[PDB]
Amino acid sequence: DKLKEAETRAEFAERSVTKLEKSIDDLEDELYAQKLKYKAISEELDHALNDMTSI
Amino acid sequence: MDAIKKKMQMLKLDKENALDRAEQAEADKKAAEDRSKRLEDELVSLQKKLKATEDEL
Repeated sequence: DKLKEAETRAEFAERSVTKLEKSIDDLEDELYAQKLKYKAISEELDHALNDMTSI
Repeated sequence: MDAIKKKMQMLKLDKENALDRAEQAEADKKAAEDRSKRLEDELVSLQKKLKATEDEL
């Protein structure tokens, strides 16, 4: 029928959506983890300089 | 980082130790030199008293 040639696509986009959603969820999470690590490193450098601030 | 901070702490601890030893040595040296100059004055006074006793003799 004409149904299947589109239903084939209808189901097809389901796995597409699932892959995209899980991938983007992982991407944002790891990106935020990296941003937090970079913020930690920058704060470490600056506040280590300022905890020194000569002795 | 972290280990750099440890190195910074260590490089100041020995500085404090050296400064403390320097202060102690300065105090000891000054006291010893003051005692030595006092003994110099004592020797001069003893020479003067010897001279006066020789005059009386």
